[PDB]
Amino acid sequence: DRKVMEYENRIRAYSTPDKIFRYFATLVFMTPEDFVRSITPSIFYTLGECGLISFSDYIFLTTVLSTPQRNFEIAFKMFDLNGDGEVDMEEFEQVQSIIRSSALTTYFFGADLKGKLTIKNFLEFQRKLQHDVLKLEFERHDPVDGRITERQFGGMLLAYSGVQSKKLTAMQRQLKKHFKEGKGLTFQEVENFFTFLKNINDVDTALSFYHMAGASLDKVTMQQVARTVAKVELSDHVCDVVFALFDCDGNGELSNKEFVSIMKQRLMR
Amino acid sequence: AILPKPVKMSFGLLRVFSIVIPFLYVGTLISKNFAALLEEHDIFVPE
Repeated sequence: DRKVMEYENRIRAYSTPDKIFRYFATLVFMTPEDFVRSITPSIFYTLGECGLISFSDYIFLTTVLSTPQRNFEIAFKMFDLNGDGEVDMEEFEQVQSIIRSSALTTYFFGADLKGKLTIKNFLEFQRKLQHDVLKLEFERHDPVDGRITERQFGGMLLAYSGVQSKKLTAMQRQLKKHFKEGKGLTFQEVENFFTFLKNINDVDTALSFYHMAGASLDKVTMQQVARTVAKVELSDHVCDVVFALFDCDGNGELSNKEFVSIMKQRLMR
Repeated sequence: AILPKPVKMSFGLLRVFSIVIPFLYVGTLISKNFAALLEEHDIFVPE
């Protein structure tokens, strides 16, 4: 049943989100499990049933999954009308009618329709939601005691990149033969590395600084920028996997259009 | 009576060989060139 698989891939990779909504809904409403099937080729008990009424909670949680931190804070800026630093569910309803033109609204703002919301709660909301999604993606591939294989991590990277490359697919299926031994990839390596991949537009600054001079990307520079802008630690095994997977011409070091331009273009659309 | 001589041509073996071998080299050259040309893009299939 690979035809339904690849057809859902073609829908989820490029279509408008309303067609994705009417395609992955049964009730018109989604369950959170309908949302998980929409986003994949416990906060479920908190999301409830009153969710994704007119495919606009879909857009909002997509935004939560796809927003760097300074962009997240200025999204909190553009929520707050009067600028008091708080956003109740009432101000979010006022923004939300403009977006369109409730269980999470009762859950995260206030049960008694009373939202007194700091920046820190909104940050916790992002971290819980994205970390639960990242844990689900880490555990779909059945890690060998918290250690996924090299082709599994390469498949996660290619699923995040969203570009139907067959050169990189051949490199992915060669990865097990390139690194003849694989110790595995821990969840903290995956966590730090997708934390780094979340913020590439911010990472793009010193990269273009380096790049319009020259396209020669080593791993110590990437680890310095990762520990700079995200305070994350990239183990050199992850760097070996990335260099073995994405260096197509095999010159040792990456250019923009090999990795970074494609990841940036994924961050655009 | 008996038919005339079966006519031959002006060094047929040599010219057949001299036209089959360089075009064989042009064929293997353009095969390598096409292999590289769509190895550059993602249209190739060696695995």
